[PDB]
Amino acid sequence: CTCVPPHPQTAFCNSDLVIRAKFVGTPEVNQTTLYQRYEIKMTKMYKGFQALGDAADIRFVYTPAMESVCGYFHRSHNRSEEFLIAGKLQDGLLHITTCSFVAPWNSLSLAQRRGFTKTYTVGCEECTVFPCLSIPCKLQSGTHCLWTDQLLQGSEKGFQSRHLACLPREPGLCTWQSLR
Repeated sequence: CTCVPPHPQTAFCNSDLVIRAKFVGTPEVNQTTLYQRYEIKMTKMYKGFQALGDAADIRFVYTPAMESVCGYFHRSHNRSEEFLIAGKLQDGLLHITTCSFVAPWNSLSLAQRRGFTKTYTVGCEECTVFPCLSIPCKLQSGTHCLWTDQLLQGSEKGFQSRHLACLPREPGLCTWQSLR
């Protein structure tokens, strides 16, 4: 697996569904697809809600069964804990990979919780979080925020990842702005 974890805002923008849920059993491997399936109890829906209403089932999430092909392998302290899951719909099922934003709700900063519930949506239209994985890294557009935190050891806990969003500032220009 060589996928690069996305910024929380990109995770939000690219996902079909964003929910909170408990993981409520051990995963079962499907022998035919070699997809692993996890049962969850959903508690809230923050994206997709408008399209599904209160009729929202969502009981299973799917992921490759091998680590080599980017499978999500669940690792929680509290077996009872709620997780933000940001997932894609494929062939009718909700899918995650190891590069999905999946994390204990209680582990998110207040800024990130605001992002997932209110604000990230503001940026999906115009702005893009652009990667900066190695030294010579370039900003190539006014509509881009450069994710320089990607150079840090723990980049998901970086200032940009954890407290900022890439939003319109002026016509044709996006900037990292404080969520709080």
